[PDB]
Amino acid sequence: TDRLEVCREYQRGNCNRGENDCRFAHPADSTMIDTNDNTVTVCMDYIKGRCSREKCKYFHPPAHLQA
RNA sequence: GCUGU
RNA sequence: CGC
RNA sequence: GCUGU
Ligand SMILES: [Zn+2]
Ligand SMILES: [Zn+2]
Repeated sequence: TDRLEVCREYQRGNCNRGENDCRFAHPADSTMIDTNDNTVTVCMDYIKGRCSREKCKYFHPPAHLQA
């Protein structure tokens, strides 16, 4: 559960659904995208409510993208 | 740099 | 979010 | 049971 696929329409500035209603990740630009399968690394601490980093390297998925 | 019960 |  | 460019 540590990888999520990025929204292509978000990446080309084009998501009419918006982050809340989109089934794909809308990550921050500082988060590294694996260009081979267009995914981002999920913050596993965040899934458990235990990420306290001021600037985390990984994606914090909204609840609708999880479990 | 986290993922393991 | 062209398979 | 359809929603996705
Ligand atoms: Zn989107
Ligand atoms: Zn985090």
